[PDB]
Amino acid sequence: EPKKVRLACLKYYTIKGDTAEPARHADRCHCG
Amino acid sequence: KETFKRIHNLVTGHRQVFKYLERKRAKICFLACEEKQYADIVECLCKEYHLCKKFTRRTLGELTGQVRCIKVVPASACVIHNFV
Amino acid sequence: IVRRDEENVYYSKYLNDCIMEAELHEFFSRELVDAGYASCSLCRTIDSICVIIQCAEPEVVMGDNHYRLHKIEYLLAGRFMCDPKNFNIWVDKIIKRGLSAEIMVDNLRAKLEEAMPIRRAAYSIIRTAMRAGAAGCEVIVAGKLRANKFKEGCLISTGHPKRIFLAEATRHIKMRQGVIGVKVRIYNPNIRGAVMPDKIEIGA
Amino acid sequence: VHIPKAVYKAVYAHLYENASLALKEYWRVGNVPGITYVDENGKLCNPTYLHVNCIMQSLESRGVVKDTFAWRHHYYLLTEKGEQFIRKELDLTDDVLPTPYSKP
Amino acid sequence: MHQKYTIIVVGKDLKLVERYVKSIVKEGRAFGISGPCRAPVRRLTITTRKSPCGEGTNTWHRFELRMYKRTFWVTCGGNDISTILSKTVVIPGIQVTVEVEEP
Amino acid sequence: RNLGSCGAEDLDSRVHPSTIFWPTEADNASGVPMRETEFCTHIAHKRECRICGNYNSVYRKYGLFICRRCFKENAGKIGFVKLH
Ligand SMILES: [Zn+2]
Repeated sequence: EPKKVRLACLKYYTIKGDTAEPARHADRCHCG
Repeated sequence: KETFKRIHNLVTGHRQVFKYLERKRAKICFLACEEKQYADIVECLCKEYHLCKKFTRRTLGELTGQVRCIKVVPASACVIHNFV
Repeated sequence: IVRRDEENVYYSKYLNDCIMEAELHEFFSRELVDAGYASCSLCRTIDSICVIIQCAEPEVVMGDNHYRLHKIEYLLAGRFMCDPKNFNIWVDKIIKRGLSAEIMVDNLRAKLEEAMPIRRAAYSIIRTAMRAGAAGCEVIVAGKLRANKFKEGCLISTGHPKRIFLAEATRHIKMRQGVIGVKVRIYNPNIRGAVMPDKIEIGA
Repeated sequence: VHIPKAVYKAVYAHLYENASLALKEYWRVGNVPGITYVDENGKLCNPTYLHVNCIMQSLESRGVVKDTFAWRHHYYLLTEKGEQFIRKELDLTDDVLPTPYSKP
Repeated sequence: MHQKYTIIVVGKDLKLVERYVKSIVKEGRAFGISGPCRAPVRRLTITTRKSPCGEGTNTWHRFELRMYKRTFWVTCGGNDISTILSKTVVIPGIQVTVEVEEP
Repeated sequence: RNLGSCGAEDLDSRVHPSTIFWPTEADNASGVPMRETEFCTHIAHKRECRICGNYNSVYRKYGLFICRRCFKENAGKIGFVKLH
């Protein structure tokens, strides 16, 4: 029964809309 | 307003607009809101890449299929990926 | 001299089509009751089956330009996986309705469910048959009301002639208190101009 | 439960074009040999029995079609209300009419 | 032209299956169609208890279904595919009396 | 677990990929491959009367697949006749 957190605007890995990205070990969307 | 209903038969949400604004899969953009960090993100991402702003945030809830008929819900979005 | 596994296809091909039909009889009974369906058949065509039916009210089965019949036509196709269009149902009509057990039993069942009691319906049915040229009928109604029978004239109930002359039918009625088992039997000794045994004549 | 929209549209279209769905009583794992759908799969992929069974149940419960069961085969048939509702989901116009009306 | 065609008649009822051949041979009066081989009857058999619950004296139903069949391979190529259709039309229409033609 | 496995020396003991010999009877369901992992992984024939969904007392002779009890009701139409 895992829980969830309110979504925040963290995907912005930059400092001025520089789209840096399109976390322990590696992982990709889905399982591959 | 008229044929848009044909299209819905498009996306809404930050997690699904970004995922279609970039990679140039999008179409047209219509901003809104509450916080700049959600206004000057896309707009700046609109600065790179179409970019438009619709007068009201509610009609998006209306134009889109976020209702059941009676309970329109606001929802800013800017990705017309389908555009069939 | 001959191989016994070649003709097995022809033998097995004829048996499958027999069952392919009984399902049709069941389905029609569950659906085209409104037109009082009686019986069906089959005729494997080059690319389809020429099923013909017999229903007292032909008009009810078909619709506007047979529209609902066309509707049914496609349905069967998918169920049996045959090409549509090639399907070609045919519709027939029964003349002496007072000589068939099934239409009478269905009408009687409907009447019973019209709040009218057993006696009036049974006597209406027997009158309808006798006025339609029948030696005799017999109406039996069993359920939560025992068995209350009604009969008019002479019937046979034993021997080979029974299966060909006597025609019987049965139904079930779902009434609030329970189930009303109802059946009917009619004995026509002039069917298809067949001479009943031990029936003789001498002349001058 | 998470039934794809492509399946919804495929079933609606198949129903209206044929006016008749001849379905088998089943509740285990297996796809339907008839209706079909494509989702960037490269080859039209058939639907699953659970999905179509739930969809049919919802539709009939809503009064769009009626059914007989016979033995081992749900036979369905869409009513006038059926033609009046599918055309909306397929996004059709009232002029169009089911195929069977065209001399089967 | 010539195809070494075959005629096969399969059915259950002895009455029609015997009357239909008479019409066929009439139609083949001049095309040389001749006697048919009558195969041994395939008497399928099934037995079952008469009681759904198995009470009382053990009794048994005995139903059987026969499969009469006849073959008119006589035509062979003696007739043309043109009138092989003619062979298949002038014949009466019996509701159930399956038939098939092969070379 | 898609990035794991056992020792190679053990892999030699893998069951022969030769298809299993225990199929399921289909009288006429397309053969296609969470709870889905084991909803009905166990594989076994399910021959049953094609009239009543009952798996008990079914004749397989001549490819009928009819319950013995439900046989009497429809035998008259199916063609079987009671003589001798
Ligand atoms: Zn059964």
